[PDB]
Amino acid sequence: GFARLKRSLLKTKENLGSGFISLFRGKKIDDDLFEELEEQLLIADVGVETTRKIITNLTEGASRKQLRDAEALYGLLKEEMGEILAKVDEPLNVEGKAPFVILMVGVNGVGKTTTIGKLARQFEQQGKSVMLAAGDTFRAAAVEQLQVWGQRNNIPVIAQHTGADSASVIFDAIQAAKARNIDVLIADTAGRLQNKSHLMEELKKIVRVMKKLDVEAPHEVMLTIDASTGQNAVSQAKLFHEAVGLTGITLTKLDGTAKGGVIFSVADQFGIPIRYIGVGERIEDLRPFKADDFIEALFARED
Amino acid sequence: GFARLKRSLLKTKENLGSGFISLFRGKKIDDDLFEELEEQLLIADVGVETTRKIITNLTEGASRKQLRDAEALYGLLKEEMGEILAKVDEPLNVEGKAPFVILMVGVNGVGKTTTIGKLARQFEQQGKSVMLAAGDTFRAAAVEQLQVWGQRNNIPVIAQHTGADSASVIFDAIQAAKARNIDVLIADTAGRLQNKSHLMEELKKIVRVMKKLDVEAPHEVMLTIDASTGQNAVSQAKLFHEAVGLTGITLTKLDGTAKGGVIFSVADQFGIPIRYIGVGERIEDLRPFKADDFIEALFARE
Ligand SMILES: COC(=O)c1cccc2[nH]ccc12
Ligand SMILES: COC(=O)c1cccc2[nH]ccc12
Ligand SMILES: COC(=O)c1cccc2[nH]ccc12
Ligand SMILES: COC(=O)c1cccc2[nH]ccc12
Ligand SMILES: [N+]
Ligand SMILES: [N+]
Ligand code: NA
Repeated sequence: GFARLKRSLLKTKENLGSGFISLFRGKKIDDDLFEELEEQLLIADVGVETTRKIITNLTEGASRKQLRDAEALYGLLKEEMGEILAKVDEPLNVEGKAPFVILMVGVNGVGKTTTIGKLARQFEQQGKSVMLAAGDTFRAAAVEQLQVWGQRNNIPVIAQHTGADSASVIFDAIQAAKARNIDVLIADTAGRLQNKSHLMEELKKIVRVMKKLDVEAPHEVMLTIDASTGQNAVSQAKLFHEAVGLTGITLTKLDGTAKGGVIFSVADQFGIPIRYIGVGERIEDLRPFKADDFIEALFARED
Repeated sequence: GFARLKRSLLKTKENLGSGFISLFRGKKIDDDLFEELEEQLLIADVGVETTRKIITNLTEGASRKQLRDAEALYGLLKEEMGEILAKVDEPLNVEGKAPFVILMVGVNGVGKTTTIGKLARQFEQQGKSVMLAAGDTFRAAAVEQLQVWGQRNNIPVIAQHTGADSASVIFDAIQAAKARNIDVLIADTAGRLQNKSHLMEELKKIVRVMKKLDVEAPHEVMLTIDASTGQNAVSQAKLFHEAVGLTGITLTKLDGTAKGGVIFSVADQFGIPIRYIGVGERIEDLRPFKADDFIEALFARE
């Protein structure tokens, strides 16, 4: 519930949300204050451009409202930062397709594989049938890990030999899922970053091949990024958004990091819906993102 | 988006907003349709006159564009109902007064006392000093409760003996608030249901006595009404508005009632800013009313 969400964000709340209260207590609204607040936002990984927007809007709103007390900045900041997250607060709906195809993109080692498993279990718990495609075809250990997980959870995993063509594996998986009236297909992909131009090509190849079987596929292109990696997450988002058309973002490992500010940078810089946030180890701790619950937990205060 | 507001509005969305979607599915635009729509608005507690206005504008707007599929009324209805709420979209500003005096009026048992406490905590979290006046002077248990609350929250509460003259308590509270550099004074009042002319004269007396200390007081005359009381909320607004001039409204208990559509009747009939809506038990759940947020949650497909 909500109480677990608050507890999971305590390290980010040191600096953001309720963490602002001690910064404002008894201060004057002046440049020294906005400079300290700028610094605190940047340290939290909110990012130069998004921080500049927040500070600018706050400065203007403070003047317009003729505020006297720095404590009164808290509500204006909660509105400003809430608005950033509200603009990307569109939940993923996987209903009504045969299969709904999720193309999972992102670097290796940011919770991409974990997210695939948790989403698969959530959809199954909802009464949907799920299939996986082991599209990261040149990493033999990762394929075998998806297969073993599929074998442990009674979920089919389509896979070919090491070095198979990723687009062919995923083509075969869509074909299989359509014939078995599978509700949701979740397709892994390679996450090696060196060749940006290569990445755009392998992903564009995957998408084109998909569309030979279903012009609507992929129905979702989901990036996974790790919030504890700070601005590396922002740069990955930039890379994959320019590389392929993203329609959804999952941000993992929000719990236990003081770098939870990166969600605001991702929301503001890209405007792509944030579908899920990972706030713990449990299957259900991959939460459908709710901007309002998120903001309330971050800004929760009991004074 | 707006997941928490959608849930607080779940019962209201059965009849309004997204609840229109099933009503229009696959229908043609004709008299039967507008009749079905009028019925659903009335069931949603939008009120006879406000419903007639909506249906009128919708009809003519539908003929002009020669619309045929009832599905196309949805966007027009969202505009019409959004315009109604946008007219009372104006957040309360309490800055710059010494003190800013809020006179809290309404009947007992509609969230008036809860609203006082939530506002007080919000203003103190904003860096303001707050004081309360226990003006509901013949209800000894209500007064003592307010005092105990003030003691728990380190907020002063001005009170006199049971049966004291409410105008005297509030006069003394303004005097104390001015001496103590209080930023916001929130004055409770009686909300007993019998002898409504009696209560109205008491309120006018309170206002006249306040003005002995500050002719701008009360800076806000706030009605509290409970959305679960449906059209009784509208009749309460009319009564209190006629006796003293309301300047703001707080509509409580939107969560869990199917009659949240009464907000449109309140907005349309009086044109008084709705400052706050109560959408849950938390201090933060007394939310500043933002009309576009409310419409989006109501009319959202998802
Ligand atoms: C909870 O962690 C997982 O879901 C998981 C762990 C190890 C391998 C996995 N492969 C897919 C999900 C998964
Ligand atoms: C076996 O055929 C495939 O896996 C395949 C892969 C990529 C494009 C394709 N087009 C037809 C089959 C096919
Ligand atoms: C925050 O809740 C209240 O406003 C409240 C709860 C219980 C008793 C109260 N008395 C005044 C406010 C109040
Ligand atoms: C205790 O209240 C007063 O002293 C009082 C009440 C109503 C009108 C008043 N005018 C001057 C004092 C006063
Ligand atoms: N009172
Ligand atoms: N009293
Ligand atoms: Na959302």
